[PDB]
Amino acid sequence: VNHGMSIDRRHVMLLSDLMTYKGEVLGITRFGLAKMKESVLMLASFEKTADHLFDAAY
Amino acid sequence: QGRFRGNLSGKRVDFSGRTVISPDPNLRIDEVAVPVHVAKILTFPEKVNKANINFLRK
Amino acid sequence: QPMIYICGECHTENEIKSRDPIRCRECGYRIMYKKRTKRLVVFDAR
Amino acid sequence: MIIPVRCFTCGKIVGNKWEAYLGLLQAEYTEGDALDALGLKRYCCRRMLLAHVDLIEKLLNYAPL
Amino acid sequence: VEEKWRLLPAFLKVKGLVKQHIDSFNYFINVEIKKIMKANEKVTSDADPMWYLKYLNIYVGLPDVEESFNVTRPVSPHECRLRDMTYSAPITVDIEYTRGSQRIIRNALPIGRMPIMLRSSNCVLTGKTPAEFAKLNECPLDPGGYFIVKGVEKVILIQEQLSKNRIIVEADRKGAVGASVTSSTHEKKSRTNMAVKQGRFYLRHNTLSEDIPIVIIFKAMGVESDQEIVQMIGTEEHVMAAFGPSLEECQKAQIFTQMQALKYIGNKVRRQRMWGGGPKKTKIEEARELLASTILTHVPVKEFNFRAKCIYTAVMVRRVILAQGDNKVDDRDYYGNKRLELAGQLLSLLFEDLFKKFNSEMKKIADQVIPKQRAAQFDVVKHMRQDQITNGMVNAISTGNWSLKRFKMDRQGVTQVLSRLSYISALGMMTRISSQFEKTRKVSGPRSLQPSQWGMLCPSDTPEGEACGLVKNLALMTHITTDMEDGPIVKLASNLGVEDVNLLCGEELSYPNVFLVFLNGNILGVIRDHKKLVNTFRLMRRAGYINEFVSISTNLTDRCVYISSDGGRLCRPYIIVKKQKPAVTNKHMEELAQGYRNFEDFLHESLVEYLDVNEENDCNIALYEHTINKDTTHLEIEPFTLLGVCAGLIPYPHHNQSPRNTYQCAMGKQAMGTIGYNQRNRIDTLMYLLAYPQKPMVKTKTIELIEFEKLPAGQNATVAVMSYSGYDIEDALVLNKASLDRGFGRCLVYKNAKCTLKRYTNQTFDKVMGPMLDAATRKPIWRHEILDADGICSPGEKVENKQVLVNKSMPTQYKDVPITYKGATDSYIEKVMISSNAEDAFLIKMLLRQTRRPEIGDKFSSRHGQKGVCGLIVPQEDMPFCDSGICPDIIMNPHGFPSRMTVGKLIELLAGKAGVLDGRFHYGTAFGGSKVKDVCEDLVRHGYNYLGKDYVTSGITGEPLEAYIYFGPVYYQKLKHMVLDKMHARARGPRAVLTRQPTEGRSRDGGLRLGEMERDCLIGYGASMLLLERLMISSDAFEVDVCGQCGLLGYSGWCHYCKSSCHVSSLRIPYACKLLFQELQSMNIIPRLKLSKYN
Amino acid sequence: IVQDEILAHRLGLIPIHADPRLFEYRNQGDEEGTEIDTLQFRLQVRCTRNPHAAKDSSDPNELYVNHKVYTRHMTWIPLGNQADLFPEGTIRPVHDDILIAQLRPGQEIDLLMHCVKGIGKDHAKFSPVATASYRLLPDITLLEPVEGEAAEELSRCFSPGVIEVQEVQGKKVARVANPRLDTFSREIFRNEKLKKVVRLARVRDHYIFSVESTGVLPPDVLVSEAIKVLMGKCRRFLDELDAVQ
Amino acid sequence: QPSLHKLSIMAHLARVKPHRTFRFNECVCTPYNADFDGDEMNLHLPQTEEAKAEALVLMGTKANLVTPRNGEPLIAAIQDFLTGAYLLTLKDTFFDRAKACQIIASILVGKDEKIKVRLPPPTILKPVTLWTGKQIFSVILRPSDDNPVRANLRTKGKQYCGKGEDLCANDSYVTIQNSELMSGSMDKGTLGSGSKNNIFYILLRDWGQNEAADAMSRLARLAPVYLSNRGFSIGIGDVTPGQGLLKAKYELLNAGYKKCDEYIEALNTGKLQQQPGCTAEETLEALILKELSVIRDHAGSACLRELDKSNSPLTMALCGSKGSFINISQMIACVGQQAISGSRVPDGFENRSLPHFEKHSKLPAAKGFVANSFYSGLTPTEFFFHTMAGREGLVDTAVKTAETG
RNA sequence: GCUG
Ligand SMILES: [Mg+2]
Ligand SMILES: [Zn+2]
Ligand SMILES: [Zn+2]
Repeated sequence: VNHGMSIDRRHVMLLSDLMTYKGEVLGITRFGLAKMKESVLMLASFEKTADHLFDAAY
Repeated sequence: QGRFRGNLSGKRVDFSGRTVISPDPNLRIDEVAVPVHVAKILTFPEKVNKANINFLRK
Repeated sequence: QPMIYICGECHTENEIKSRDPIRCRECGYRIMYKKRTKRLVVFDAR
Repeated sequence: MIIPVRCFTCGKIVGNKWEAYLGLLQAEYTEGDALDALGLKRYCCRRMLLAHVDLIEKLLNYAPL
Repeated sequence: VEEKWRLLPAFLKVKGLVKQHIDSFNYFINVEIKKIMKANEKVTSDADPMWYLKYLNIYVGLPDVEESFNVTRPVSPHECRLRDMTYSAPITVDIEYTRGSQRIIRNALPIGRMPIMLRSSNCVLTGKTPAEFAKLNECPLDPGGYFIVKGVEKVILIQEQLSKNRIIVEADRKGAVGASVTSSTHEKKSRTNMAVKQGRFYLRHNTLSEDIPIVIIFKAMGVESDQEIVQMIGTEEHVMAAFGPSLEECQKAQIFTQMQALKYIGNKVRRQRMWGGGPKKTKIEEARELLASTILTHVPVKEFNFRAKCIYTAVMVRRVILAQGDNKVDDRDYYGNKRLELAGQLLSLLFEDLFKKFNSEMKKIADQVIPKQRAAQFDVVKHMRQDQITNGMVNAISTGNWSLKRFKMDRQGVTQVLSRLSYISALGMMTRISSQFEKTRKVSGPRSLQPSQWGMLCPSDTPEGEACGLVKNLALMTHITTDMEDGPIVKLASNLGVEDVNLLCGEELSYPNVFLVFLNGNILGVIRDHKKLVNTFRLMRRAGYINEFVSISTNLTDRCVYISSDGGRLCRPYIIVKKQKPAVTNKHMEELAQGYRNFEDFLHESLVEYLDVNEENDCNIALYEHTINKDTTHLEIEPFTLLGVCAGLIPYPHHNQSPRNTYQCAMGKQAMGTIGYNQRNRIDTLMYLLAYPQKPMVKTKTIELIEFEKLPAGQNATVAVMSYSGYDIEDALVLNKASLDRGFGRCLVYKNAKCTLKRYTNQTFDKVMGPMLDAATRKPIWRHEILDADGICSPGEKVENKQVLVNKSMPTQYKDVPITYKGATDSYIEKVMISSNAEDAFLIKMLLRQTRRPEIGDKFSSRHGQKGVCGLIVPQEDMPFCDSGICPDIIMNPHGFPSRMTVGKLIELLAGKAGVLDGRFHYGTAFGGSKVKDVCEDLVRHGYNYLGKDYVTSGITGEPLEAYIYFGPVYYQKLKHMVLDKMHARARGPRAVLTRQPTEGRSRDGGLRLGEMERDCLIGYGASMLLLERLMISSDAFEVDVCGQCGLLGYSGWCHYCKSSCHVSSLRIPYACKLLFQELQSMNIIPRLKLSKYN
Repeated sequence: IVQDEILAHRLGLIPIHADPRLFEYRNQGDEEGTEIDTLQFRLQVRCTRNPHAAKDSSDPNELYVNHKVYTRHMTWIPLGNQADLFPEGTIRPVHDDILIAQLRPGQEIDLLMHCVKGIGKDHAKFSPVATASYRLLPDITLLEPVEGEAAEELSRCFSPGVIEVQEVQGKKVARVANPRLDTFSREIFRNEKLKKVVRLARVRDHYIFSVESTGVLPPDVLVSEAIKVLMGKCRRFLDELDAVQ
Repeated sequence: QPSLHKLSIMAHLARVKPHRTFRFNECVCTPYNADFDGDEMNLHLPQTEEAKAEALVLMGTKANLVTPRNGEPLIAAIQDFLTGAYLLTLKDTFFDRAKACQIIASILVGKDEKIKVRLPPPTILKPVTLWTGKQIFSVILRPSDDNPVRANLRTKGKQYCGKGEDLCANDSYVTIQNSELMSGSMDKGTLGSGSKNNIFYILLRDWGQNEAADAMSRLARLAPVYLSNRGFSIGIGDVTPGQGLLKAKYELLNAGYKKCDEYIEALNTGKLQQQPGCTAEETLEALILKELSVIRDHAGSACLRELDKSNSPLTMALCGSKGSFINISQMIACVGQQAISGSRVPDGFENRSLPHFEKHSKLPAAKGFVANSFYSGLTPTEFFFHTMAGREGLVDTAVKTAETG
């Protein structure tokens, strides 16, 4: 609201509630995706495609 | 350009066209005017089904 | 069916047969331009 | 490259006037007065002679001849 | 002084504009090449000590091309463009090699061919009258400054770099202020840095494996004794205290003498070469070699004396410490610290590497053959190869990659192809500057407009997009300086009272009165009176005793006075005001025009002076005579010169919002207009020419200087600004059909098709075979209709899609490989040129002409940054008409002006309407121009409303419109982008072999990419089926056989792995995934698949 | 040097003095044409150096013969009985001075042109009037009598002959003499005092029509033809109504 | 192609036309963020019956007339559609039977051909028989007597005087009863995007997607026909400062310049009072910036008052079709202090923004205040300061697009 | 490199 840019709270009530539902606040970075998702190709389609595919073969 | 983003998440697609866009106030909001040239190249597969038989033959 | 080419500087018609170096007599130019078509061409004035 | 035969907006023939306009300018006639003598009263017609750049003469210097 | 404007044409006849490119190559071909040859003169062989190969004089000759074994005839720039040859001249050098045992001197031995920029001193075009140009087929109004390499004209873009020889105080990522001086000499260019990584000062260099504490470096240099080091750096409590931690570090170690520090530095020198280096260079000796040629090389040791290197090192240390306190780091965005390098410097660096590579290769050949092959003499002249130098430069110009490993220089994008969209596009490209930092995405860095750029770089001319501030354009009156000798500046300074620095202990440098003198980065001494050196040096320059471009500047905060004759520094001419009165004096201004004086006379009479950005910091320029004060030092020659070539073409730029002016600069380059008087003769890949070009009604002073009017790019159009139809909403324009029919906007697009028939080493040569007649018809087949008997098409004949322009057969015996026209619309062959390339290979070039009338979807711009597509074409009868009977050619929506704030366009309609009626061309020059009040009076005399609003009636209804409509003539330029060339549609077409997905190019039949952002929107819509159809069925759907037990793909119902067909089952998968599973399996990542029946 | 497509467009724009009513519209296709539906004009010009010329020869006209192609060069080729129906010189390009192209020695233009009847709606080349426009008649009225130096400024505000100042008693007074000449620049509104003393209006039902022909046919004939074309459009629809009922 | 929200892909029905160019209605151009300044867009044809149905039911324009972010309408009137409607619905617009019939006639095309038009009884009836524009606009909402839509809205328009809900002086309170505008003129608030007080929104919410879409199509036919025949144009006279603004600006500029001088002396010779958070050289800059802002605001108010009720720039600002009063003030009165990062232009040279001013000058105009208007023209130093501020915006947009993506 |  500081930048104009009105938005529903129900969008932010979802983004916050995703971001903090597994114990601790999991920021949406490359690193927070590993602690949010279990499936590999969803992580592998995101950043670090090399390590996420080898580590899930290990 | 890599396979994960270039060839899997986003793929080149058939049955598509790109042209410059111009105004038409006489068209309903749900309609787009398509050039007759692009219309001739782009095709939709229609199965003969007893209601389109006469129309398809023409 | 003779092939006659006109040079860029001399502007003299030169007959060059196949597999002949493109040099023009009366000058040393190596650029030669083919002559205009004899065939009638139709243009819509529109 | 060469003077347009007809004015773009009005449609008056302005091809005939180019040779006279150049001659009037060669004499003491002013550009506004020269256009007035040719009879180009409307502004649309006047700009065609006033704004025309004659490149045919310059281009021909490089033509085969 | 009404004619203070007259000085801009006069400075421009000699310097300015595209000259900054030409005078630069001229210095390289006439002065720099010989300096490089003296530096790498003398090649000596290890195998024989006696053998020596010095170079005595190098000359670069006239450009000539020899098409025979020994003809050596002269060549012309046009012929090279047509035959795809390189315009270049021979580099001939004089040598005195050892030979058998004598000292044979050879005069004039060719070492290779040098590319030659057009209009350069060595170029044939220089000194030629316009009539002479016609025989050479070159346009007289051609900028020059470009190289014809392999038939493509290439421009080396100017590059902005931080100045060399000057210490730069800059924060590291850690916030740790450091320092870095790049030493550029004629022998070695190296980077020496200083760093405080733990609160203690270390010097870093690439030849040293580890950072060396500075006190050890000082002791190695020879300033043994801590007091002398401390006295040199500072005697203030803070400076000494902060250098206190650094003193302990040497004290903790046992270094206390030169030898014990030199040995310590040696144990750290990287000794990379252990092979072919013989035996030599002890560790102490290697250090005395590094400290004397590698560290701070610009400062020169006389006889292994570092007295000079040590003081300079102390100045660097003091500058880090004062900066570390207040955090006053030097700005790297100030144009004073940045020097622009043009062609000469880039070519000299490339040549320096190629000459050292040619010399090295000759030594390696000599060392190998002199001691082994025979008593028969080794003559270098026979083994010398022309190719190494010629091929090297050409490749760097042809492909813009400056990969010089010796200097660790790896820059790509140095050269670009000259743009021939228009005359303005070519002139703008010559004045184009490329930034050093190119990956920066911080808004407030290089991308910002810096006040230092005033008068040097155009404020509004910049590409909008990935490089908003990365690419900059030079202003009209700017001179980039070239290197000068410096013998006189050193002498004037000593006689002017500058005491030597060797004769003083360092304590002086910290007194408040003493100031240090630096010339191009080397200390020339210490002077107590700054003002007398500065005001005497300026007086001497005005009398002409010292060069005009030498600049004296003084920084009070750091007590130093800087004299710069380096070169690469931007300089702008300014009138000198002494005692509140300008020095031009009116009478001198008349004399320039009459002919008694030229610009140089004004410079040496003290009337005019050149000021660089550093000198400007010390001056108080006044833009106008009325603004003159007591403090004002100079006066600007002309205010409008602040804008550049593209910016000038805009009428009344000052009356518009600034973003709009930036857009016009980009659009002007893309406009379709006359290119040159030789445009018809040229056979370029793409040429767009307006059929009937017209000069602009509202001109600017810059248009006159650039000679835009001689070859214009647009047409003046009567425009009514009104809302009509509703087909002109978001930037659309309405055009009358009759004006398009009468010829408005008619353009010609010329494309070039090139075929080369080659002769192989096998002696088998491609051939052109004649048209294949169908006998029954006694006529050629449709595909071969246009071909003449020879097999090449004939000028004047229409070509349809799929017709064969040249029937060419290539030996596998011959398999036809035809050149076939592939144009969605017919084109007419205009010229077919047959020629031989550098290696004779029968190059054939065809020019195809297509004429396109303006059509809905074409782009037209107004010269005020407003670009619109043609929404509707209306018949003349439907267009509104004024009483005179003028109906508008173009109707423009009034809504564009309020948000855009383009008041200048509104002024331009009024000025043009007044000018056409008067018969006069009004001027809309920046910061000046015709006032609205004067123009309105002219309209009233001619019977028109002063405001220019006219009473119109409606063509559709026949009744008067309620509001008066502004009606006037405005210049409109048709932009190159056209809907005919931008329309692409693909159904089922060619699929790439690797992924089986569609192609990526309209030319290749293309196919559009539904990318991740489009895919994300479809996921939001919730459409599962649409995503599957678009991304699998209509892209790459495929069936694979998978085994149930293993999980591994099989073939034809079998698995070569668990050789039991029973478990194989079919699956549907995007084919790309099959490639991913295969590449995974090959790399050892096994993507095992479990298959379940649908239920 | 001129491109054939550009040269074709220039030739289409040039006007022909042939009377349209005599000829008939060509059917779709039917390129060959007939004596009734078409006129054929042949232009053949070759530029040659003047054999007897001055040494300087700075002027192209002295140096070259046929340097400029003009519309006078075009020559009518009669088809069938057209030659008898049209006496020599009836069918010719109207202007006679339009510059089609410019040539240099050794350059030749040879071409044949077919002329067909057309309406302006299809292309502007077929339009018969340089401009046709109508203006309602101006009726300036002075609401209050204006006398003195004010008359001189009121005369200046309007067009040159519309306002005449007469000294009735040795004192200047303003009257409107020729309102038709008024160009409606509306400069009276700039002067504050005179804005309220005059009313600028146009009589709605009086239209002054100006027609300038391209020379193809006399202007009086063109206006008569236009009225007949409107009469034809109404008749075509009336015939359709008869067929429907 | 630069897809940033859900609305960048939208389905459309396809109707083949001879001209080559993808032509759409201009109401749907703000979802695409698409101007017509050379833009190109992509078309995809679904090849399955299941994909065709999902595109029509889910991705169709009629089903997606509201943004998912707030629920505000995104498909709505823009530019000339908005101005034709504001001009038609003004109190002065009065029409005779023939002019009324022609404007209403434009609606009868594309499925309106089979509807019998209802002409409302004329608002004026005895000295002369005349209708009102508000009456003609109301036919867009209910074209025929058998249309069932009876739309109702009661909302403050922009320009509302603050008092008399429907008897405002400016005629800026909108009341629509039974699909009949009884008061007010249509502006961006009632006909444009971003508002839930839109008529098209009330039509979507209460009568359905089809009724809203039919009305929007009717406006795109009626609004252009009135404006083309009425005539709307801008000229130099529209942006020319009058005598009242000219005398006022001189007084405002001198007063602000002298007050700034007083503070600059107070920082130097005497003592400057400091805000508790602020410090010296920051209190002076912030307080000077407020005074410079006052000069531009007061000059703007004078410019708006002098402007006639017929300026094309004012009409576009009074409705929200294009522009703002800051844009009009900058063109006619005074462009303001150019601000880089919220502060006056920084010193590129040492202690000086440019070499054309004295060192250590904190005076307004040496730090980016441009007194001149766009119409008067910018002096060379003023032009450079304005370009610097303008480039900051251009660089910001290019960098921002990459970060958001 | 430029358009989008
Ligand atoms: Mg756009
Ligand atoms: Zn020749
Ligand atoms: Zn298996």
